[PDB]
Amino acid sequence: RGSFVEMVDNLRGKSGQGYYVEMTVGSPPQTLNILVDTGSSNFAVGAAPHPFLHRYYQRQLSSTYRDLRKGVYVPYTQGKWEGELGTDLVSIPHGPNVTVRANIAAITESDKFFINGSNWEGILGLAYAEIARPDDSLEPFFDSLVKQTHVPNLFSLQLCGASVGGSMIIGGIDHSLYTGSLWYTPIRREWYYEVIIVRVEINGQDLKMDCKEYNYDKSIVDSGTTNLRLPKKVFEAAVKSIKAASSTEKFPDGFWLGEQLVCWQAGTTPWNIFPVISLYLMGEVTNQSFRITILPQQYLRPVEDVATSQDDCYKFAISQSSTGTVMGAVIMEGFYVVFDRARKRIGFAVSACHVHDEFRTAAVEGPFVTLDMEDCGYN
Ligand SMILES: C[C@H]1SC(N)=N[C@](C)(c2cc(NC(=O)c3cnc(OCF)cn3)ccc2F)[C@H]1F
Repeated sequence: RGSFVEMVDNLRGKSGQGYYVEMTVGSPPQTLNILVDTGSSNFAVGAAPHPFLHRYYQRQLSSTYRDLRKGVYVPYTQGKWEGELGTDLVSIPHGPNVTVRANIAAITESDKFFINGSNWEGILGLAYAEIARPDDSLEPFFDSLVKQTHVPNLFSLQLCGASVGGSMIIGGIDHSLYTGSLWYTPIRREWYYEVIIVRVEINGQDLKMDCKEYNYDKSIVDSGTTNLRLPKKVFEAAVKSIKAASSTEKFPDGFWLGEQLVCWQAGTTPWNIFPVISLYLMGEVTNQSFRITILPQQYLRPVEDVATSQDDCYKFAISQSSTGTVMGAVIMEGFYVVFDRARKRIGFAVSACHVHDEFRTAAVEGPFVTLDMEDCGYN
């Protein structure tokens, strides 16, 4: 129940292009690389020869393909996909030894969806039915997986920060992927992986904001987002505090707003000048919280694709949000994250693969006594 050597290192990717798992669709099996995405609920795959695609789902080749005779148009704030809904046989070669009949959205037109130069051709939406397109009757993949097999209602993600990697442990926890203890936060509601942030610290210095701001209008765990995204006010106070803590060196305003990169000579990054960032999360027990702490090496992420610079260039990967807090790859790269769906909870433990230096490490610590944690949730 605690060692899944088969599924260790089943995630690949490129920096800033996300984390993908190999998947097969149809009979005979068609291999596809699929973005692992805890911030959506559709299993959506390229099904037409978009020029950026390495491969695509060819329904005509699958004898087990069934048509639901229903389309879906999915817009985002920037970009879209449109698909045809059907079902087919789906398996995960480096996952559990099973085959599932799952909903597939066959992507027939898209815009700013696929990444030019990326090595994935679809998205595996791991969140719940409530946010599935077009509605909650379109059963997400993981629900079908759990319903149809004896795979436990749990998956865990170790996201390791040009090549990235890690593990998606399907049906369990691999103890070699973390150090110390897992600490669990409740899933507030089963739509996104919603959580409640209870306290925020920059280098141990509390932001002293009304904790309702931290979760305005929600906080989510999202492997499909690069940044730690913060509500506008929280971002402002956080940046003011990060500025103060790092005032040893001055940086342009546009860097903090993600409008410019900032570059240093190779190996000459002042990591120690930048603060740690701590998020206190609601614990399992009344008045009990725990704290997750990330490093500058999580939120100041390298931009390798700069043709106009011979130096080491970085993006400030904490940005403002109007959809609430998004604990993206910036958070998740620090931690082994257990999506304990059976128990409506998310476990955090320090990642065995997280990027750190000789002085500071990412941390998961508790218990702490935090009162009025329920007031932090926005209604
Ligand atoms: C608005 C988005 S947010 C979300 N969770 N999921 C959706 C389906 C979505 C996500 C993405 N992700 C990425 O490209 C990406 C890149 N780098 C990452 O980490 C560092 F490597 C993580 N993810 C691409 C297209 C998408 F459509 C959309 F809903």
